[PDB]
Amino acid sequence: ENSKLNPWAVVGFIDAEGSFMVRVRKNSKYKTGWLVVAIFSVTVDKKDLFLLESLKTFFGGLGSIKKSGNSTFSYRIESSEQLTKIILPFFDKYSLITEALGDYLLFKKVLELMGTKEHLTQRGLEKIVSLKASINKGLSEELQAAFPQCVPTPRPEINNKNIPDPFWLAGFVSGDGSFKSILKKSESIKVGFQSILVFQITQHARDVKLMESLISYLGCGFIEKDSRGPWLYYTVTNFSDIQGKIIPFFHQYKIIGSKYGDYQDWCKIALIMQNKNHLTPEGLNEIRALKGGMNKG
DNA sequence: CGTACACCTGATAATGGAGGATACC
DNA sequence: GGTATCCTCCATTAT
DNA sequence: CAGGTGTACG
Ligand SMILES: [Mg+2]
Ligand SMILES: [Mg+2]
Ligand SMILES: [Mg+2]
Repeated sequence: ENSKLNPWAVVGFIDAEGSFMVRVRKNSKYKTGWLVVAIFSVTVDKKDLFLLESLKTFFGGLGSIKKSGNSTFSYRIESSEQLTKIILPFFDKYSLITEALGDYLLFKKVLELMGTKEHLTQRGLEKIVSLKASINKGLSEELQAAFPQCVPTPRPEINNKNIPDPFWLAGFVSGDGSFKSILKKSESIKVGFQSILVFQITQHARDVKLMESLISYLGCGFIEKDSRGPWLYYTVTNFSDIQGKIIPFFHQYKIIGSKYGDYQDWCKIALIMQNKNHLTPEGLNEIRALKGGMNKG
């Protein structure tokens, strides 16, 4: 387990796992008829709770860490004042690079409006609803019916987004990457199974450009599409690239969260493979046991 | 024998919401 | 009253 | 996120 936090790592992690949300709830007690709330949220498996704790401390002890689902916890900041004072200045200096950036810049604009209390104003609210419409899944049915006049504000959409620091990658992969160990059944290998190591990152196709630039950035790998939908894998299967490129990279720029343990086990598997012990029965069982302990606690 | 890119599919916690209660001015 | 935050729970799909 | 397979190639 690893919870040392660096700004760029946090940004990578938030690009992987965070959400910038705007809620506009109907409620007769508010003059406009609507309550406007802005929320910054990161949800993880409960095995990474310690990571949410380091994140809270990273952001000045602000926010709340709460049970989200069956085996997950949420870290959330929902105080307008608090979002403006620390969250915005952080992400203005250390900018997101995925499509999450677009949600961020919209979310930032609603906060600018909330800062001058324009959300408590009919025209202010309409402008916020226009913003909400281009954030995440956009307008609810109830909001669309309540403001059927409103033109979504254009989704900003950046240009060549280029990996800003090695720690960014560290954080990003700590969220949406994986270090895979496979045992493939083989008829040519004496021992009956091929030990294969795979480094992989998964992301929605809308971030194809970023995904493609990982091939230059790391000097290896390739992209594939999931035939079942819009979802891309950056993948390294070449064991020379794993040892010469990926393993050294994440030895310097460290995985955060419980996935650090997994990278460490994956490395041990790579050592057994380096020494060629994976083609003996004992080395194969060593990998099976390292393989089964992985992603646990 | 052994490896590696192209292709395949399962699991489930995230992704991104929601509703009700209460604090605060 | 008006407004701002806390607290608990969830269905579909990006991991 | 994660576990596999088919098969060309040295
Ligand atoms: Mg993600
Ligand atoms: Mg994750
Ligand atoms: Mg998951």
